[PDB]
This record gives sequence, structure tokens and C-alpha cells, in this order.
Amino acid sequence: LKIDVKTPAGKVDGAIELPAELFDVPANIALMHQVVTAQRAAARQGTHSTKTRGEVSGGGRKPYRQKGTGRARQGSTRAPQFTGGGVVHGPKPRDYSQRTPKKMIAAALRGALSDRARNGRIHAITELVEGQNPSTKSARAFLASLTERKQVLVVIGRSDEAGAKSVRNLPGVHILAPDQLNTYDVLRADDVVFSVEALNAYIAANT
Amino acid sequence: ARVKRAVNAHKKRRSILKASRGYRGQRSRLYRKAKEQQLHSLNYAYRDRRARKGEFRKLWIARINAAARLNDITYNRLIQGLKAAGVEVDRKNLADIAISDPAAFTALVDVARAALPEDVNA
Amino acid sequence: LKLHDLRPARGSKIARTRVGRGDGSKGKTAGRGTKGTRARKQVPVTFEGGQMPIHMRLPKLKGFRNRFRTEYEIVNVGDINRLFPQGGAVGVDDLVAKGAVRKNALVKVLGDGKLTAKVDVSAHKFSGSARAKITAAGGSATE
Amino acid sequence: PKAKTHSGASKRFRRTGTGKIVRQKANRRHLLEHKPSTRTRRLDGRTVVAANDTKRVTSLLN
RNA sequence: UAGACGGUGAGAGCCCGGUACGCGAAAACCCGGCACCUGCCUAGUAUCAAUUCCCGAGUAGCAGCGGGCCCGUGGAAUCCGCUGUGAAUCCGCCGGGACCACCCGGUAAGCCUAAAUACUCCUCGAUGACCGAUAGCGGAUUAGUACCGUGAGGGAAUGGUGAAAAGUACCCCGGGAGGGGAGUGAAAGAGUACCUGAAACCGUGUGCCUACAAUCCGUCAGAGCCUCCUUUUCCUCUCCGGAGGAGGGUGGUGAUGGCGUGCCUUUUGAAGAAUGAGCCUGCGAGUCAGGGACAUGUCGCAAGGUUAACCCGUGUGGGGUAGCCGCAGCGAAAGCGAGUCUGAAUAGGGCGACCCACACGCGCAUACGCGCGUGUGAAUAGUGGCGUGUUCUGGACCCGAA
RNA sequence: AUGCCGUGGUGUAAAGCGUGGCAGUGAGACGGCGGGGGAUAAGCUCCGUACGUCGAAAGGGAAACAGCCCAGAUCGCCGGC
RNA sequence: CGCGGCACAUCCACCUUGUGGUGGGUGUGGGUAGGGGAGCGUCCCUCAUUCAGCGAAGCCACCGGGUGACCGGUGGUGGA
Ligand SMILES: [Mg+2]
Ligand SMILES: [Mg+2]
Ligand SMILES: [Mg+2]
Ligand SMILES: [Mg+2]
Ligand SMILES: [Mg+2]
Ligand SMILES: [Mg+2]
Ligand SMILES: [Mg+2]
Ligand SMILES: [Mg+2]
Ligand SMILES: [Mg+2]
Ligand SMILES: [Mg+2]
Ligand SMILES: [Mg+2]
Ligand SMILES: [Mg+2]
Ligand SMILES: [Mg+2]
Ligand SMILES: [Mg+2]
Ligand SMILES: [Mg+2]
Ligand SMILES: [Mg+2]
Ligand SMILES: [Mg+2]
Ligand SMILES: [Mg+2]
Ligand SMILES: [Mg+2]
Ligand SMILES: [Mg+2]
Ligand SMILES: [Mg+2]
Ligand SMILES: [Mg+2]
Ligand SMILES: [Mg+2]
Ligand SMILES: [Mg+2]
Ligand SMILES: [Mg+2]
Ligand SMILES: [Mg+2]
Ligand SMILES: [Mg+2]
Ligand SMILES: [Mg+2]
Ligand SMILES: [Mg+2]
Ligand SMILES: [Mg+2]
Ligand SMILES: [Mg+2]
Ligand SMILES: [Mg+2]
Ligand SMILES: [Mg+2]
Ligand SMILES: [Mg+2]
Ligand SMILES: [Mg+2]
Ligand SMILES: [Mg+2]
Ligand SMILES: [Mg+2]
Ligand SMILES: [Mg+2]
Ligand SMILES: [Mg+2]
Ligand SMILES: [Mg+2]
Ligand SMILES: [Mg+2]
Ligand SMILES: [Mg+2]
Ligand SMILES: [Mg+2]
Ligand SMILES: [Mg+2]
Ligand SMILES: [Mg+2]
Ligand SMILES: [Mg+2]
Ligand SMILES: [Mg+2]
Ligand SMILES: [Mg+2]
Ligand SMILES: [Mg+2]
Ligand SMILES: [Mg+2]
Ligand SMILES: [Mg+2]
Ligand SMILES: [Mg+2]
Ligand SMILES: [Mg+2]
Ligand SMILES: [Mg+2]
Ligand SMILES: [Mg+2]
Ligand SMILES: [Mg+2]
Ligand SMILES: [Mg+2]
Ligand SMILES: [Mg+2]
Ligand SMILES: [Mg+2]
Ligand SMILES: [Mg+2]
Ligand SMILES: [Mg+2]
Ligand SMILES: [Mg+2]
Ligand SMILES: [Mg+2]
Ligand SMILES: [Mg+2]
Ligand SMILES: [Mg+2]
Ligand SMILES: [Mg+2]
Ligand SMILES: [Mg+2]
Ligand SMILES: [Mg+2]
Repeated sequence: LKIDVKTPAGKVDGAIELPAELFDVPANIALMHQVVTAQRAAARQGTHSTKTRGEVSGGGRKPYRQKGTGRARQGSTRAPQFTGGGVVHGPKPRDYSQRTPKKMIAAALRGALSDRARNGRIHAITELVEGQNPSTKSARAFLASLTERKQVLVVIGRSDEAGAKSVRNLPGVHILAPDQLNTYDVLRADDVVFSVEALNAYIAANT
Repeated sequence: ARVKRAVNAHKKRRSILKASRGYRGQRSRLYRKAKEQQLHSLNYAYRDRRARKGEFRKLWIARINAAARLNDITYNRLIQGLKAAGVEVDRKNLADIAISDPAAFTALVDVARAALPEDVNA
Repeated sequence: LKLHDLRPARGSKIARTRVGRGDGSKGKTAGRGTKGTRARKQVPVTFEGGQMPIHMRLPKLKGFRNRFRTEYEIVNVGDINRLFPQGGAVGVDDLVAKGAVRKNALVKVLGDGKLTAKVDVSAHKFSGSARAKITAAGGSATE
Repeated sequence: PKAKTHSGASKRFRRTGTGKIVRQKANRRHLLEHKPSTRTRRLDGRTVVAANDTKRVTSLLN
């Protein structure tokens, strides 16, 4: 509930209080599962396609006469039983995406963040690199000071181009703005590191 | 996701062709013919696992009849007399005794004859 | 935590039935059975085999429909009493704010329930019983 | 594609406040001279649709 | 600020092309600016008068016959065509769903007009819970080619040595083809018929059975052979190893005995002399769309539930109240409304509302309770998403005519 | 005589009824008993039958032999009646 | 009928005393059209984890295993 803010190359400076109505919600497993499934479904392209017997090239006329040959009745050379013919119930371009209610989405995100906070995986920092120029070496040293786990979600403001670039290509580190937080990314991360102003903005956007 | 069928499809084919070894002609070489032969074979084995229980009783009764008539008594009256005497040995072991220990079988026949009623038509 | 820990609620998702996949399931006719129409096509709901159907041998319902009819959203004095225990003024905006009535519609007050609170209801087209109940309670009913 | 309702069915049936489906009755349009008042009064009014027809009339209305 | 992607003798941020990032244009073309240049503006403003003129003509209107509108000629307005007839210029004319009166709105028969919308032969840059050589375009291969047709047209099949060609010098048999030995290679169990290399099908060798027997070709019983392991009494040569003998067990074969009328489809009934199938391999049939409809399982919120288009965001995130469903019914409707309709009816019916397992006061019965206010604490409910079954409109489970 | 309607007792798990979801079927065959048509012929034809079997029922008997007699296969046993 | 294994339904007693398990009785378990319930195998994606040039996939043989679709172990061939 009470998180202490850490500084790069140094120690604590302040503290932040997490409101319990945003970080102490119970964990609805089924709700989060549905929300995450909807997210991943909307992430698809669905650009698969096939050709039906009406779209395969040629094959318009009846290949030979109906009777008197001793062969099966055929009707077209692009019928699905033919090699090179059409596809029956083949894939067509689709749009996988679901209309999950906003209340369910927000509740799932709140539950995930509450689980993280309850296990103690929420960290708060002032900023990543004390300079104005990016430096992956020092940013990685600072993150390793905070954390010894693989997947880390770094939430920083959209105006911190000096600090986003620093941790941009660190493996296992994911960056997103406070207004783009989502259940999938929170649940994939092991620790969530907030910048102080990013955390305050997220808290203010929910009161 | 397009799926090629071969890897899954051959699993049943191998088992059919492996169980169909020893059949002559297409019935051991071709999967479609071996499948029909396997249907017939497993039905036959089911039928025979229940028929042999009567088959062996038939054989035992034949041998018991031979041994009893050798000892001058019908299988008919030997069975009646053994039940009257209260001997509860079954036909498998009666036939086994008749093959192995004829003296013991003669003793059993004496017991059955003794327990049999004096006039068997009353 | 840990995406490999999310599972759906029991009974929420059940596998679809695949209908042309061998004898141990819906085998070859796929539940159709027949040799007739229903083995290849659907029969329209309106078809009855050739006798006059139910939707054609019955007379049309009598009357017309008024193109010019006015509709009122209704609220009862019992609901008013439940929603405004302290009494006071009761307007159409107050009613829509409390959710007792749809918005942007003409409101008519009906007289079902018990009214005890002194209220000042402004609406359209009061009922006969509603006026009596409101004035017995001690308020007023303006239009 | 949006589902279309049946025009004639919607003209000949309607629902009540509890979801019952009601209809009028036949034989009451003409040739009324030889029909006694008992028969005409019986044919008057509205009746609930029969239980063996309710499924199809519901499908027609929806 | 580079861990994108690919290559290199096997999974490479540090080996290579690159990537983040940052520079770079003689000239041509495009866009923008500034000039040149080109054009327009050389008093009419306001007030009064209310006499006169003007305000788009073969037009409007009307009639006949048609077209198109929710509108299938109908009481048929509005809009468009051909034929006939044929005005008026504001005290005019047209519209407001036959038509008339009043009121309201507008000013036909002249022209031009960006943006928000549709599309991709084509050019660049990305991406894919898309395909991977019978798939994906007809076309990874000479592909609209070969070939077929007079012609319009129709229209294929054919990818993989190896890291590197190091692609087998030399010898031998052979006319050659082909092979054997050498040699290269990690591998020739990779030899230009070349990665892996299944099945049908065809050989060669070998164990058992088979030339006196009537067989849906198997199954149960079953002797005898052969093979390989093991407990015994023996070659005790035994550290041996096992020759053999006796037993047991694997595996192969099956003399002989019983039982036994293929599979599918379709039928009252098929081994059927009814249908389909030569065999193997590959391919080949209930799918998808939609805030569709009905019903159910499950999750969120709950007298409320939910957004659509759209806007902002690298995304799956945040906004967006228009709308929809629930919220009171009855009636042809005016209407009325816990009732309403019919009806002369305070008659009866139709449809619709309305808890008692209980106490308190109350008219109340021996009791049972009849109605009213609360609890003794009396039971409601909808809506959005996601599954599943059925259904609708679409080719709609697949194939097939004349 | 049977059958049918009602009612009071007794018995009986997988009866019955209402309301929804999803069906298939709507070509029947033979045998027993009662009838029509037929010549009181048909492995004929059309009805009845809280009649049976087959259909959709394997096993035993009937030489073989859907519909007749016995009997309804959860699997195993070299047990018995 | 005897002895053993399995399953469905139900009754009787416990463990969450019907989310479901535990113990014992009893009844039931032929099946076409068709209805309902629970599973096997193939491929692709995500998350976690674990094998692989000291040899993956595929294929072949043998030895085993499960109530079924089917599974495992060892060896050979092979080369991601
Ligand atoms: Mg075509
Ligand atoms: Mg055609
Ligand atoms: Mg082709
Ligand atoms: Mg194709
Ligand atoms: Mg949204
Ligand atoms: Mg053999
Ligand atoms: Mg027996
Ligand atoms: Mg079949
Ligand atoms: Mg069905
Ligand atoms: Mg049918
Ligand atoms: Mg039929
Ligand atoms: Mg068919
Ligand atoms: Mg239709
Ligand atoms: Mg007719
Ligand atoms: Mg009339
Ligand atoms: Mg009359
Ligand atoms: Mg790479
Ligand atoms: Mg290299
Ligand atoms: Mg018209
Ligand atoms: Mg008209
Ligand atoms: Mg004219
Ligand atoms: Mg008008
Ligand atoms: Mg004009
Ligand atoms: Mg124009
Ligand atoms: Mg435009
Ligand atoms: Mg091709
Ligand atoms: Mg290939
Ligand atoms: Mg030519
Ligand atoms: Mg070498
Ligand atoms: Mg190799
Ligand atoms: Mg090789
Ligand atoms: Mg070859
Ligand atoms: Mg090869
Ligand atoms: Mg011989
Ligand atoms: Mg014979
Ligand atoms: Mg034999
Ligand atoms: Mg025989
Ligand atoms: Mg026939
Ligand atoms: Mg045949
Ligand atoms: Mg034949
Ligand atoms: Mg025939
Ligand atoms: Mg024929
Ligand atoms: Mg035929
Ligand atoms: Mg044939
Ligand atoms: Mg789907
Ligand atoms: Mg729902
Ligand atoms: Mg109404
Ligand atoms: Mg009434
Ligand atoms: Mg709900
Ligand atoms: Mg039913
Ligand atoms: Mg019929
Ligand atoms: Mg019939
Ligand atoms: Mg008779
Ligand atoms: Mg007769
Ligand atoms: Mg007959
Ligand atoms: Mg007949
Ligand atoms: Mg009969
Ligand atoms: Mg049938
Ligand atoms: Mg039988
Ligand atoms: Mg039966
Ligand atoms: Mg029989
Ligand atoms: Mg049984
Ligand atoms: Mg069964
Ligand atoms: Mg079935
Ligand atoms: Mg190696
Ligand atoms: Mg694979
Ligand atoms: Mg292996
Ligand atoms: Mg291998």
C-alpha cells in the first residue's frame, strides 16, 4: 500500500500511497481469462484465404457428356474432389475481435495490478537515466538493482524519450504508457516498474 | 492451419497389418481386406471363447463315459450315484482321474454304485 | 499472476460437435436419417404440405393503428414515495436522474401504491387516482 | 443480414402482457344468415393460440 | 538510441550485409515563399414616392399513355418521358400525400463549386495462430508455354547431391551401357538415374507345411518339426563351454477335429445371382458472416444493462448517450390506467395486475384468518459479453442433369 | 365371456402429467386369434387385436432356414444346474 | 448359480457430508434411426518448463502397456 520511490544511482527520496480501490481488488481468474483471450483474439490479422470452385481458374464447361462413357458424372474440372480444384469450407479472411464490456476490462486490469501489488512486485522510480541522453548500460544496471527476474513491465510517461530509448532493446523488458495498461502485459510481467509521474497519472485517471 | 493426414492415419493401419500376419493372400497384405478379416476374426474369437466351455465339457463327458462303461456302469447312473453319494468333484477332474489313476476311478465308481438306489425304475 | 494460471470457469466452454466423423459419433447421415427433402435441404417454416397454412386461414386482426398516437412514460406514486422519502419538489428531470423514467419523453403519473411523503410533482397528464393521492398526502400536482 | 418477420403472421397474431399469443377466429366473415347467434357469439372474440401451434407461430413472429 | 531480419561448414548483438541513429543531390520533377507579371476597384449611401416596367416559355399547369417512388392504379400526392392543349411576373407562381378555404414555407423553367466517399493495372515499406511443390496464382520448372480446336476458346506436367564439385585420376571386364578395385568426402547406407526414402508391386536365400482332397480362407482345440533362452543328470574336459539327455519357456509353422453365408449402400427381407469397389499412396463433404432469431451453460454489472458511427492512442487501451432492451396494461382507436374492453348494467366474461410459513391494532371464528403500516425479515430481474444446439439470408454438408 | 369408465385398498424405483431444447419415423413383414374382398385360392389383398417376433436380437432347437419354439449377449473362467 | 474385473443409477454412513470424492447394499448394463455425456490422435499460436550434431523429425523392427480411440521403452536408419 505504501511504496517508496527509488532514484537511479542512489536511494529513496519519497513515497507513494496506492489507493486500495485500485490495488487491493480480489483476483477474478475467469474474468481475467476472458479479457486476456479477447485481447489475444483482437491481436490476430486473420489474413488467410482460399479459393472456392467458383474462383478457381477455368473449369466452366462440363468436361464430357453425362451418359454413355462408363465414367463418373463430373460437371466441372474444378469440383472439390479434383486435384487442383476448389476448397470446401476453406479459410476466408476473418476479423477476430470481441466486444468485452468496459467494466469487465477495467475490473480485470485492476485485479491483475492488485495481485502484483499484493505480492510486492510494484516498484516506483523517479526516472531511469539521470542524464538527458539514453544509456542502456546504466539503465540495465538500475533495473538489475531493482529486480532479478526476467519479464519486467516498465510504465513511463509518453514524454520520456530519454528513458524509453535506454531500456528499449533490453530483452525481457516491455514499455507502455500509463494510459495503455492492459491485463495481458501486466500478467506477463514479473515486476511492474512505474515512474513516479506515470503512477500518479494512472491513479488520477481513476480517482 | 492446414493438416497433412499421414502421420495420424498410419497408426491404425500399422496395427491392423501387424495383427493380420499369417493370413494368406490379400488378407495379410492389403489394409482394406485385413480390416474385414479382423472383424471376422475377433467375432470368431469372441464366439469361441464361450463355445469352448461347452466343448471341453463335451470331451470330459465322453471320456468319463468311456471309463465308466469300462468299469461296467453308464455315465448316466454314475452321475446320478455320485450326486446321491454327495461327491462334489467336477467333470474336468473326473476325466483327469480316469486318464491318470484308474484305481481311484474304480473306487469312485464303487462309491457311486453303492449310493445308487436299489431299483432305478421306481 | 502468470498467464499460465488462467483457466475458464467450469461449464463456460464446451467443445463443438463434429458431425460427419465416423460411426462412434454422429456417423454418416449426421443426424438426418431420411431420404426425402430433409436429407438435403431445409423445409420453410411457412410450408404445411399444401393445406392452407395457419398464417393464411385465420382472419386478420381487426382495426387500424393510429399514426398520430402520443405515448407517455409512466411513473407510479408508490415509486415516487419510494424514491423521494424526504418529499420536496419532484420534476421530470429529477425522475430521469433517479432513473424512474426514460429521458426525453412525456411523463404521466399513475396512482398505484401508497404515497405518504409531501411532494410537489410537476408532469404531464396526471391520473385520476394520482391527483387524489397526492392531494391527500398534502402536496400539489401541476402540469 | 437482418432477420425479417413474417408479414401475414404479424398481421394475424399478437402478444399480450404476459407473452401469450392471441388470434381471432374463423367462419365469421360472411354467410351469416344461417348461423345462429350462439354460433356467432362463440366465434366472436380472441383466443390463445393452441399449444401444438405455439412453436411455429412464435418462429413466424420472431 | 543497435538483442529487426538474413547469410556464413550446426541456435551469432560483438564474423558478414545490415539494424538504432545520423549524414547525402549535378540535374530533372513536385510543393511552398518572395518578386516580376496579370487582373479588379474612377461614390453612390441613406430617406421618400408606391404610378409604371422586370424577375429565365412552347415552360409551368391540365388531360392521355407509361416509368419510378414503402406505394403492384389505388382516394395517389411529390419526381421523370412521349403526345395534345397551353399561362401568368409578385394582388404572381409552386409545395405542405386526392381536393377546397385559411395559415406556413419557398421563389422553377441559366451555369460553376473544394472536403468528408469509392477503387488499385502499378511503385515503394512492412505484416500474417496464411500455403509449402497433388498445397499456394493456371503458372517456384519453356506458362498462358507444350498440347488440343477451323475458330471463338480450352489448357497441362516437370523443385531438393554435397559445407565445398572436392562430380570418382589410374587399373580391370565389357563395342558400348554398366560394373569391380582404387580415390574424394564426416557420410557414396550422398555418384549429376543423386536429402529422407513408406506402401502397393517384383525378386533371391532360407525354417516349417503341402501331390486322396471339396477350403468367405478365419477362429477355438491340437500333435509334430525348427529356432533361441532356461531348471535337472552328464561330456566334469568345469575357470571350462555346454555335446546330448529330461522339464519348462519365447518365436515360426500347422498334420488333424469342431464352428463358421465377404464389406458398403439400400431394403419387409441381401452371402446374395441387387448397388459400389483391381491394389497402394496422396487429396476429397455441417463451414463462415451478422450488437440477426429462439433456447441453454458461464462471467460482469444490476432497477438498470449496454454502446454504434466516430475521436484520441505503436496495440489489444481510453473516451463517445445517438440509440436498443428492461421499467404497466387494456382497447380498432379517441382514450383511460392497476385497471381496461364489451356492455343499459355496480351483470358476466376477455386480457392484465395483486406473497402470508407469521406477530402487532382492527370488524373479525372454537379455530381457520378477511384489509390496512412495519418487521417475524416475505422473493422477485433485467441486460451486455463469451461458448453450445437449432434456425434465418446467403452456394450453406459434398458431388450430378436434360 | 372379454374389453371399457369411475372409485376404495394393496403392491411396484427408473410409471404418469405440464412446460421447453433436439429429433427420427410417416414403404412394414410374418405368425396366433376375429372379419371384409377373392373361388370362403395365393409366400394374395384390406382392417381389428396393453397379441408376439423380426425390423433394431446375438445364443440353443427346427438338416439348412428374418418373422415358429426356448431364451434377451457388461467382460473373464479348461466350474455347476 | 459360483468366483473375479468394469460401468450407470439409486439407497444407507463419512470427507467441502451431491463442486465432487470415501465405504457398503440393491437394481441395471443387446441395439438401427436418433438424443444426451465423457475422451483419443494430428497441426498452428501464447505462457511456463524441459531435451537435441554426445543426434531432433520421419521411417523400420522388437519388447511391453491401457476399458477404447491409442501410448511407452530399446535398437536400427537418418540428419535439425
Ligand atoms: Mg466458373
Ligand atoms: Mg453446370
Ligand atoms: Mg495446377
Ligand atoms: Mg489450388
Ligand atoms: Mg471501447
Ligand atoms: Mg498360418
Ligand atoms: Mg454354459
Ligand atoms: Mg460408412
Ligand atoms: Mg438430428
Ligand atoms: Mg425425414
Ligand atoms: Mg423411405
Ligand atoms: Mg444415403
Ligand atoms: Mg424464406
Ligand atoms: Mg389444394
Ligand atoms: Mg364484416
Ligand atoms: Mg346474426
Ligand atoms: Mg538472427
Ligand atoms: Mg562466418
Ligand atoms: Mg408505377
Ligand atoms: Mg402514382
Ligand atoms: Mg405541356
Ligand atoms: Mg395536407
Ligand atoms: Mg425564377
Ligand atoms: Mg453541376
Ligand atoms: Mg468531391
Ligand atoms: Mg501447382
Ligand atoms: Mg515432398
Ligand atoms: Mg492450331
Ligand atoms: Mg576417405
Ligand atoms: Mg548420413
Ligand atoms: Mg544422404
Ligand atoms: Mg529414383
Ligand atoms: Mg535416396
Ligand atoms: Mg497326403
Ligand atoms: Mg460337404
Ligand atoms: Mg479348420
Ligand atoms: Mg457346417
Ligand atoms: Mg424388394
Ligand atoms: Mg454383389
Ligand atoms: Mg457372388
Ligand atoms: Mg435380389
Ligand atoms: Mg442389376
Ligand atoms: Mg436399384
Ligand atoms: Mg464393379
Ligand atoms: Mg466459430
Ligand atoms: Mg447470457
Ligand atoms: Mg396496445
Ligand atoms: Mg374484469
Ligand atoms: Mg446474468
Ligand atoms: Mg420433448
Ligand atoms: Mg406418405
Ligand atoms: Mg403408409
Ligand atoms: Mg385370419
Ligand atoms: Mg378372408
Ligand atoms: Mg403379404
Ligand atoms: Mg404388398
Ligand atoms: Mg395380424
Ligand atoms: Mg429399415
Ligand atoms: Mg435369433
Ligand atoms: Mg424388443
Ligand atoms: Mg436361432
Ligand atoms: Mg442384458
Ligand atoms: Mg447399450
Ligand atoms: Mg445411433
Ligand atoms: Mg557428427
Ligand atoms: Mg512438425
Ligand atoms: Mg527412438
Ligand atoms: Mg529415430
